Amino acid sequence: TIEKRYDFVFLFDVQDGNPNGDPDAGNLPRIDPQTGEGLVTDVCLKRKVRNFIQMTQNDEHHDIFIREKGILNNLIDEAHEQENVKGKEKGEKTEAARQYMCSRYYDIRTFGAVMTTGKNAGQVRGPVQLTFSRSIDPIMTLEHSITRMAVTNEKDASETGDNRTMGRKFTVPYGLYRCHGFISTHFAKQTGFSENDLELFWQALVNMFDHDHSAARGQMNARGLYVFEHSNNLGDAPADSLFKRIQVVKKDGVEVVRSFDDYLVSVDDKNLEETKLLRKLGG
Amino acid sequence: TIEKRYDFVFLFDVQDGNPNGDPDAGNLPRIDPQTGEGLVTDVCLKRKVRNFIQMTQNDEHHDIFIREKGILNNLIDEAHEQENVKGKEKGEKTEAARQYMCSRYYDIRTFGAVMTTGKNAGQVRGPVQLTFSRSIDPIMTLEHSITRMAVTNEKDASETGDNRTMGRKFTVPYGLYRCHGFISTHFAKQTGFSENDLELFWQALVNMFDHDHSAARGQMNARGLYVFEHSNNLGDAPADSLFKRIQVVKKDGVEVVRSFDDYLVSVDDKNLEETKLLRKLGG
Amino acid sequence: IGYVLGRLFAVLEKIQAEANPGLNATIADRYFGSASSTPIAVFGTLMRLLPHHLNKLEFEGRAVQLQWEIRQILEHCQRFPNHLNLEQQGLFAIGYYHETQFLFTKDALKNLFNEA
Amino acid sequence: GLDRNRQDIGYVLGRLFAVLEKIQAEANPGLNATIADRYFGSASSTPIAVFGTLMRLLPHHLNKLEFEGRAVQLQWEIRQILEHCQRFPNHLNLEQQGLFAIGYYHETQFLFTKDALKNLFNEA
Amino acid sequence: GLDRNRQDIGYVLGRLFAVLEKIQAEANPGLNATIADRYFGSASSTPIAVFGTLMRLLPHHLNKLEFEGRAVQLQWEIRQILEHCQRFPNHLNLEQQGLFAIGYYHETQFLFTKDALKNLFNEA
Amino acid sequence: GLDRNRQDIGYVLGRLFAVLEKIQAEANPGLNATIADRYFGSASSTPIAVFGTLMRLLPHHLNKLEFEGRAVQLQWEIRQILEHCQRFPNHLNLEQQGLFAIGYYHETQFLFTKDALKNLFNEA
RNA sequence: GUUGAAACAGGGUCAGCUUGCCGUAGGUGGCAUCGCCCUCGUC
DNA sequence: TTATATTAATATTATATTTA
Repeated sequence: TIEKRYDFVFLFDVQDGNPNGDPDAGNLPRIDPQTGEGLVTDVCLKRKVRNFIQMTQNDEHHDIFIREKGILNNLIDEAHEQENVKGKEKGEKTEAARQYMCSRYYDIRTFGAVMTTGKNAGQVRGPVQLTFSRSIDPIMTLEHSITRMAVTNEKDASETGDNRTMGRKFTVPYGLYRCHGFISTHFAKQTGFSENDLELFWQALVNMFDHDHSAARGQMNARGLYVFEHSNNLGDAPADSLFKRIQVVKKDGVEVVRSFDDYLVSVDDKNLEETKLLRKLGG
Repeated sequence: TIEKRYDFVFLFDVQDGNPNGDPDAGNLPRIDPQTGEGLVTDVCLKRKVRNFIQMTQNDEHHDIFIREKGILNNLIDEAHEQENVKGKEKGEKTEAARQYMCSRYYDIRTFGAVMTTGKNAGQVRGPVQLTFSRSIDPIMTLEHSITRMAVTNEKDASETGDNRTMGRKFTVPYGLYRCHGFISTHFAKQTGFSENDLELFWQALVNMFDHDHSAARGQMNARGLYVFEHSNNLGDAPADSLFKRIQVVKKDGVEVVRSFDDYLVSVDDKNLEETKLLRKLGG
Repeated sequence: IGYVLGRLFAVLEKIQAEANPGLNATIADRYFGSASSTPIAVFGTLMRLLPHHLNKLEFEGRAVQLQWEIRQILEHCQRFPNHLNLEQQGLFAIGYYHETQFLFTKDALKNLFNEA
Repeated sequence: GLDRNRQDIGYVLGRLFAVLEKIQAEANPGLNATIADRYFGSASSTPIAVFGTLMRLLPHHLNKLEFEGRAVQLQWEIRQILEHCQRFPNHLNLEQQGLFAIGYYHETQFLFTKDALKNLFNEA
Repeated sequence: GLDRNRQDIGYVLGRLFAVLEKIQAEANPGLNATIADRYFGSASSTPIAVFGTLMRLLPHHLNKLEFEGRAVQLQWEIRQILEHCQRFPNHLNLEQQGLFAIGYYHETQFLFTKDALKNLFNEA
Repeated sequence: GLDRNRQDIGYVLGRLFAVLEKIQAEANPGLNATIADRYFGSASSTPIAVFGTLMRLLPHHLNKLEFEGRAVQLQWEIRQILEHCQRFPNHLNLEQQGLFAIGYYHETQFLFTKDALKNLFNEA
């Protein structure tokens, strides 16, 4: 497990694409409406970190609690087919199952997982908690209407031969989403989330967009990962008094941004060294 | 499947024509609003690739999800008439159909396909992921009003002494669109997108504009295809730090661009030689 | 500002379901979760789908009628709100069902249109 | 239900697009793809994209208007709208995103309310 | 709703085209194809194309103006506009693309507001 | 709004034509067809065509100027303009095409701004 | 001043734990600004 | 479950700055 508590600011941008479509809103990117600023669910970045770990690790102790044919109760019931089939006395059977699901699944060891579901595998909080990613500036979701020269089931096929299903491609012409995240040590103790799993997570945060590309994402990058590693298991400083050190603003004279070169990411590591490290992992 | 993660800057210009008709929400060349920079949807270039492969391969294992007569669920329910007729147990039946139409459709191997439509046949992540091609400099769309010596409909307004239907031919006087694209080996594992499929894709990006010509789009060319072949399945370096290598600017004193000779495509392969191969395929 | 946007969503989805009879993702199934609770997130984009849906209505007069009533609906709307209070997402739902059973009334839209 | 003096750039552009399509749909009422059907998607989001071309395209509709005074009627309210539009915004704000649709349908109502434009013009 | 000192080349050219068509439409009010109907499409996009020819064409409209002082009225505001136009831009920027239509209708309003030009001229 | 040192041959010729017509319209203010009305069309496009004849025609206007010092006033700025005109271009470039109209109306403003020419002359 | 009195809802308890909106799709295909018009009549 | 056909549509404004 980790013995420091981390608070990271993960600035990641989208250049021409849908960082996180709101299923509630067609697929147009999640947006803080009353401020227009974009949003990328914590589960979205946790997903791309999951995809990254499923991509790179390819080994047990770093599984992902996983992709489509991922009936989660199947994995959970795999936990109950272990050393704790009977020997763990239903009360703490779920706790031994938690320890397992944490051992095997880096998803569970790192983020949590609601695995109370099948042969109940407990309820892991997850040391790593990304927040929602609110873009620094209002994403100007472009909603590029596109075309397809093909249709789907011959019920929407044209009354003439000209099949087409134009459809819509929402893109953020640029948004520098800013995801605050918290590696909580107290729950790293619960899941066994180690500094190895944490370095995996930092690699995952930096490289989670180089690999999770879509026609939807267009181009997303990890514009910076400033990790505040506290000395204590506790917090040396309040988390937001740290996150205000990573002040990301649109630069001097940009009406609204179109690239990371339109944002100044001023990092204020001036006095945090009270007892505490700031490591600029990503930027 | 491919084993090296390609990230390519695909610069393509339009000498005088409508690069990507336009938003369909409008039809003047797809622009980025703020910058006025033209956009060409990733799906537009993907269609140029699709048309190139469709004309070139004319082959099984390279079909396309074709043009007008392109009811996609026809081609998907065709996938449920193979070795996986039904014996593939709906869970993995969709995966077997997905593998079948990866193998069969170069389209799907190369670019994904939302095949979860007919007899649901999985979704393909599309190893090759072009992004929205955005022109280096604001495309100065000319919007040439043209005429027709012939009215289309025998409407009320097909009047006595002349049948004319003025109409408008939007055209980019010149614009060097830049298409960052990403070829992910992890998602080429899921389609069988092969090194030969990828050589076909490069041949497509280079030669696909010489074949998809039109009155609307005018003359449009592949001005550069600078691929970065990462040494490994993962990212040898963050994609954008590689796309910054292919820095495209207007030349010294050209206020406005008229041709590729108005664009310094500065390319520095200085330190990518670490483990990247800058394969300048297209220029 | 919640009820009239519920009506707006009802007419929008009626127009879509009138344009595409068999839809797999009506703008309900696709935009409702955020048109009910977050109208600027959606109704700024539902109503770009709207001209196309009206275009696709096989009876262009029906398109005119439905566009007329969405004009009437939206005349009560001065701005899509950033977020709909819990009070009004109930209105949105009530407004949605009110307007959608108004549209699926015998001649209600044809009548209301004809008295203008 | 039309704030003719709203000054909300989304709302004034929606009004402007409503009158633009009113003119197009009075220029030739039998029209396959009105500018709602072909331009609205970006007029609501990228007003600079179309609204330039929408007004290449506007004087020709004003010509095609059969009732030559009706052209003055509609052009006058285009000007009334455009007093409130100091610039076609590059990208319509999200508030303004929705207010464009608001404006389209508010001004479309104002145009299809019987005497409103012909009246309101005569008080100018 | 007219920023007479906007300096936005699109907006000043729109104003200039508005007064140019005002003169043409006061030169001969009965006019099949005003310069809006024949020139606006490029005046809004390619000001060098027309605006040269628009001012071959302008002194002749100023002559055809029945009220010889009205010609001075309108020529004066052409000059007022053209102080803000250091050059007819080759291609109007997209911002300027839209601002040309803005200028056309802003200045057209300013011309069709009753006393505005005759007043504003008399403060010069 | 006048770049007296622009050196853009279209702009300096526009300025030159503006002062030429200023002199003609001060020579005899009651004038049916000023050189704008008869020469501008080519002065803006074919400066060699007219601008030769415009200056056959110029000293006679300077004579007809009632205020004999006003003739010096205007001739001086003709010379100020023509320092920037190394040659009347055969055909005005298209950029220069538009800049001629720019110059006409810039210099026309400069002449019809009250004290400008009489002042600016007195700093020479 | 002989006649319903007195009277607690208390004390307190994270709704949590977490979950890609997705995979992706040409705006197309194309359309003459045209047909034509003394700068004149003359000093 | 139902329902499923076109509203509105006729002119704003319009008279000279500068000139030692």
